[PDB]
Amino acid sequence: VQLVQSGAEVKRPGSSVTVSCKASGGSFSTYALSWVRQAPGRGLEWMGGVIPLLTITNYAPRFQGRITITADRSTSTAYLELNSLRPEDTAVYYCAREGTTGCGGKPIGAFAHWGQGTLVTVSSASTKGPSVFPLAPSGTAALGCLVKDYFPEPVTVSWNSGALTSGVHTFPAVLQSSGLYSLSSVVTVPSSSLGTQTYICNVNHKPSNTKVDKKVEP
Amino acid sequence: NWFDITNWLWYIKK
Amino acid sequence: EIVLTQSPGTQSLSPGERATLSCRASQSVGNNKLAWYQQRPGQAPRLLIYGASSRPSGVADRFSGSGSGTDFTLTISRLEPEDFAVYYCQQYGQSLSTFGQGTKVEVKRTVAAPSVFIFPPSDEQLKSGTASVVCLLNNFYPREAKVQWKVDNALQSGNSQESVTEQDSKDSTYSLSSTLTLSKADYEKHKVYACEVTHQGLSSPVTKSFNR
Ligand SMILES: [Cl-]
Ligand SMILES: [N+]
Repeated sequence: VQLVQSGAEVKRPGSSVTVSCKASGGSFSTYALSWVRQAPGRGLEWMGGVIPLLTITNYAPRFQGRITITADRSTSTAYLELNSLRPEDTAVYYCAREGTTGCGGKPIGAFAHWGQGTLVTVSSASTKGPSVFPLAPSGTAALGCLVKDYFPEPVTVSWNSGALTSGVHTFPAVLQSSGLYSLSSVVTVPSSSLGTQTYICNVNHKPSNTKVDKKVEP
Repeated sequence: NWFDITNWLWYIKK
Repeated sequence: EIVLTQSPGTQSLSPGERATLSCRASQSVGNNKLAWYQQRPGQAPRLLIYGASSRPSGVADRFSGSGSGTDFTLTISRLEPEDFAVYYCQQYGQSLSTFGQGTKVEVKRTVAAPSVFIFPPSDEQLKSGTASVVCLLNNFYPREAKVQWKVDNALQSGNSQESVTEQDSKDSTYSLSSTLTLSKADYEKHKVYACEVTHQGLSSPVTKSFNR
């Protein structure tokens, strides 16, 4: 059993989102499919589920009136619709199917099979590429790059095209009062290497096609 | 309990 | 609604040690329908235990579940490096399924004071009308740390944000980055930019500062 979800979505406040989950392997109609979400830095929350063959849904009271879960037996696809979106709905949405025990397909209720998750970002912001600024170094020196004011997630950062990993810390983004993100990436290195060695932060923001190789020098 | 329904469905479909 | 309490929320343990994680329910869980999941940063959750004590064939036999009614336990007989993660309990004994808030099992190591660095705004950013000052707190343990920004010795509020790395897989430390953001016009009104750091490893707060 493999569950494959639709890609990340940016949605305006008050809009509705549909997330899909296509199952391949095993049987689809006779096993319970649930949706679980996880807000950034927070816990798992069960939202609801469906049993396709019987068309029996079961929604958490918290979402009853805002959610619809449907199943299409012809495509082994389940759908989550969540309405009246608010910033608090920003989360990774996972589909989760119950497991089985033995070789007879007896269901276990608990979620053995998970999709890769779908990030839904609820925001009024427009796609924006970051500015990349050096954090210049003053036995051990610190230096880095500040990746400021981008949308949406994500940004990746390497050093020296992946050759430098020891001592690197790339921090989680913060969401600024503009609704744009900022992140920093730093590395500590020997003070003696600042004369000899070149340090380049490779920033990649695919949505804006911002690809900067920023040389950080004293 | 909704979480018990598929076990019943499995049992009756054998 | 059944409330599942996972206390403590964090356990700091050494590789090789035993771990016992508690899940207490506000009401009896129907037919001991209690599951445990592991979740590592950036990954989907993974089922370890279902029906309080049943283990799926693929799952390491160092994981075991026990308990019934309102009182459940996940036992890890000997922590391997990959076992340092977050563990969630879940009840599915009634139509409204709930999860616990999770317990993070993290690596215990010796107290390490942060190395503190302050970075003025780049000439490049200042050309643009904004000034970001960055404070790095590097390679500290435990995770609890406090950063206060001071500008000409005035404590700042509402103009900084911070974030923390996951525990380092090699040295079991954390790092923290904080950004103070001002307009260039406001940045040019002040001389002394300081970040003041508090941590268990420091007998008194450490200040790094520069004069604009
Ligand atoms: Cl395992
Ligand atoms: N409704």
